[PDB]
Amino acid sequence: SPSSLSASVGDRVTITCRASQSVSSAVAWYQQKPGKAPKLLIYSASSLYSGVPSRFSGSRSGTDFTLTISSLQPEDFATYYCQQSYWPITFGQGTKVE
Amino acid sequence: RRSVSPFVLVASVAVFLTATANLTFFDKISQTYPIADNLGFVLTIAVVLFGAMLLITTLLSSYRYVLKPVLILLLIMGAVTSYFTDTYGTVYDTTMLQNALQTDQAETKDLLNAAFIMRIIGLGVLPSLLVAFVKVDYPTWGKGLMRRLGLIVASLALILLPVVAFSSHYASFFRVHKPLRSYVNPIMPIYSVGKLASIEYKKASAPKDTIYHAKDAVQATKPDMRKPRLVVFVVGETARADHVSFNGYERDTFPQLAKIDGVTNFSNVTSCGTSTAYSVPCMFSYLGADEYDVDTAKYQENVLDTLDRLGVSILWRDNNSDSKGVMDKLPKAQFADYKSATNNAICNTNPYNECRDVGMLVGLDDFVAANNGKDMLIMLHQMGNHGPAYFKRYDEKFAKFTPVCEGNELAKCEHQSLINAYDNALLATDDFIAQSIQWLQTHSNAYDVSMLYVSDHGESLGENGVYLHGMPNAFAPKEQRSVPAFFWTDKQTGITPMATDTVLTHDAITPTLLKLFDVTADKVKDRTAFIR
Amino acid sequence: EVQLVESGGGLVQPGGSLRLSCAASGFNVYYSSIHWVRQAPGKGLEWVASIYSSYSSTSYADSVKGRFTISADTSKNTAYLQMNSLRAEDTAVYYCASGNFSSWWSHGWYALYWGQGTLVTVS
Ligand SMILES: CCCCCCCCCCCCCC(=O)O[C@H](CCCCCCCCCCC)CC(=O)O[C@@H]1[C@@H](NC(=O)C[C@@H](CCCCCCCCCCC)OC(=O)CCCCCCCCCCC)[C@H](OC[C@H]2O[C@H](OP(=O)(O)O)[C@H](NC(=O)C[C@H](O)CCCCCCCCCCC)[C@@H](OC(=O)C[C@H](O)CCCCCCCCCCC)[C@@H]2O)O[C@H](CO[C@]2(C(=O)O)C[C@@H](O[C@]3(C(=O)O)C[C@@H](O)[C@@H](O)[C@@H]([C@H](O)CO)O3)[C@@H](O)[C@@H]([C@H](O)CO)O2)[C@H]1OP(=O)(O)O
Ligand SMILES: CCCCCCCC/C=C\CCCCCCCC(=O)OC[C@H](COP(=O)(O)OCCN)OC(=O)CCCCCCC/C=C\CCCCCCCC
Repeated sequence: SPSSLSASVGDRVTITCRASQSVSSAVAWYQQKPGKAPKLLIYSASSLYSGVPSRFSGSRSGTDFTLTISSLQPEDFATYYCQQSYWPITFGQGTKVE
Repeated sequence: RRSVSPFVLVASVAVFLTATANLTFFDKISQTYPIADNLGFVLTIAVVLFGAMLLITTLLSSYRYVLKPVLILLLIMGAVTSYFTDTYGTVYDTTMLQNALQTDQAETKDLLNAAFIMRIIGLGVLPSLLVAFVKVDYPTWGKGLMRRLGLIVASLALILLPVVAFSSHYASFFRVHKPLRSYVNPIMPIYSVGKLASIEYKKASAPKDTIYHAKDAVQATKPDMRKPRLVVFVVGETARADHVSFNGYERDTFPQLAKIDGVTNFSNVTSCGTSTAYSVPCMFSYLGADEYDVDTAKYQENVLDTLDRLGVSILWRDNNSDSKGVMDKLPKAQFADYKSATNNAICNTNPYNECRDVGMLVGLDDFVAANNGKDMLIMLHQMGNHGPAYFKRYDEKFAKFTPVCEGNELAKCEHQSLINAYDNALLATDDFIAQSIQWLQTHSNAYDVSMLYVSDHGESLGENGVYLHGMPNAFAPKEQRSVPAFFWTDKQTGITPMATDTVLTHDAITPTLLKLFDVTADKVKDRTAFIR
Repeated sequence: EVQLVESGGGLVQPGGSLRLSCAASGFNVYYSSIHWVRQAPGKGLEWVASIYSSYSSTSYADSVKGRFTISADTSKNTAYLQMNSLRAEDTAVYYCASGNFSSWWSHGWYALYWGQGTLVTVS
């Protein structure tokens, strides 16, 4: 089930996912537009994938991994999912911005 | 030609082995992880591989007077393993070496070919002569030991430092990509040799008793108040479940079974393993594929021992290699091999001078007469589609798919030319099965005949580079485990087979054999069987 | 480039069957990685299975275990997910996503590219 946690827009946002397994090297986030396939933005919980000028930075804090967007978002407004572990794979509950 | 230190020769041997003997592993690494996007990981992989090779060479060449023989042995072993891991895409595990040590010279001769001889001469014999024909001086024990540790610490550093610098990458590699660790030579052969030696020691230390499993197995009705039964269980060598006509195939490789009424073929049968020595005991053991252990297969009670004890006389007519440890607790007079012309009366019908399978039906009437009145289980072993010589398992009468791959190397013949020979050998197997069915039918007036066929493993014919069976049970391709299964019985015996779409494995053989003679054993009763 | 596209949607009845396809174009060959992720209408993504065609290693997500079975045709560069005994909850949009490439000191192995998705409606 989806959840509109931040729902702020126009400032930095922070969305957290709880990783039951640490696996800090197998945590990634996805930007699913409302009708299209999800993107890959931010992988390994600390690195960046091509397609964004460091807007989404991402970081880690103990067992909890969070997403940070620095600049304003005139284009975005999609849903983000935390992804814990690679074998097997579990996704989070999702987030929405407005 | 100045005297070279032993350590530089050891380093050169390690470099040569990591360069030439790991072609398949390097190709797999460069194809799974592209060199254009994983430069650091592949470089560290090469460095750690060289470090492991150097460590192995330094540890087994610690002494001075054995340096050269050990180097010669390592070079020859590496070349001989690398040829087979390259052309045929096979790995070396404990089961693979067990198969290697249970071979006969006739089978080995087919693998021998000019290209293999040239490759060893070039890779493990020419370097052998280069190493053996140079002068080496051994310094004092103190400086020699100092340089030996220096090399040991250098190899350990080259192994560990890339691991630490690439901790996450190597953790993922060792967690997910385990099978590539089996493609490296000659380290994997050494580990397999050690594991096999440990297994052999445990087997020798093991007792010589029988661990019973069917003590409660009792025959429902004896062969005095009913028509005695007679089952010809045709153990099959290499065959693929998707290459038979019934389960879908463009060509017609089984035409002689379509005209025989009562033949039922199950579309999904997965064998116990990818090798005959690992699969044949698993067919007849009361333990399923999840519990069966090859190391103790012969010590455990098999369905054959139960059938013989209950009063059903059994016969085995070997054709491929050996009973593989299943026909051992029964008298030697019952196991009669048919590999040589001393027993097989139908031979020399081909230029290859091979003894076929149809000759194994010459003389069964004598055994039937000698066992007139009691149940019999005349089990027949097949040569099947045994490679790498598919063109030698059939007569010219079945030379129907042209052209055929007459060459001794699979990598040179085109895929279609190999498919044709494989399907021709399948046609020969079809003819043997049909003749067995007719021989069963000619005894219908005095026995309740039945026939069951199942192959021990599948085959690889070029998919993803694999070309022969022998891959480990953990990650073998599905083509090495999909086997055909046929069951035919007379329409009056009242034996109702399962549906053709039922999902069965090699664990269904023992319950079927027990159900054929109406034997119920609680160890295996709650298992799916080929018949109701 | 990568052009993973999906096919084999359409209407199915409960207790029926279906069989999808993926892995078009060359991309990173075909073998290794490539997964299956589904999305119920108005719900978050849920992982289904992960084929590793080469080593015959697969996985399932419990709720989709015992009915799903993944095949792999490397010759044609296409992955198949066989579905049996569907129920009402099985309706969703299904994607397939590979994973590869680590650059330097960065790792990877994530479900990176996807497809347009094929609707699988049960009724
Ligand atoms: C001479 C000096 C040598 C120095 C050695 C240095 C290494 C030090 C080791 C430290 C260990 C730290 C552990 C840790 O800190 O953690 C680890 C951390 C990972 C970091 C790695 C450490 C960093 C090292 C970096 C430096 C080196 C690179 C996590 C992990 O490693 O993963 C864990 C694994 N741990 C290891 O492997 C230790 C393993 C470490 C592994 C890494 C080693 C890398 C190679 C080192 C090379 C060094 C150069 C030489 O150490 C070993 O011994 C390996 C020794 C190799 C040296 C031999 C050299 C050869 C020449 C010898 C000459 C003298 C382990 O897997 C289990 C087995 O895997 C293989 O078995 P196989 O044989 O393949 O079948 C291993 N076979 C090997 O390794 C051998 C090796 O590969 C081949 C040789 C390679 C040679 C090197 C090539 C060089 C190329 C390199 C290229 C880079 C075997 O190892 C053993 O025991 C072997 C034992 O010695 C026997 C010894 C017998 C004696 C004979 C010796 C002969 C000597 C004679 C000589 C003449 C091990 O027991 O358990 C789970 C997963 O398993 C489960 C699970 O629990 O989930 C269980 C099971 O599932 C079941 C179940 O049964 O339960 C099955 C069913 O029933 C089913 O039902 C399911 C389920 O239910 C489904 O229905 O369940 C299983 O099937 C699996 C499946 O995948 C799931 O499907 O899942 C993992 O936990 P997890 O992932 O963390 O969660
Ligand atoms: C003198 C020239 C050679 C110089 C080098 C000397 C060292 C090696 C000398 C002998 C090596 C010759 C290879 C003989 C292997 C024969 C067995 C074989 O490949 O077939 C097994 C089996 C057949 O299936 P089953 O029905 O179970 O067979 C059982 C009855 N045959 O086939 C396979 O598993 C596929 C084989 C693919 C090719 C691999 C060949 C065997 C492995 C390499 C050689 C043996 C190990 C070499 C040293 C390893 C480390 C000590």
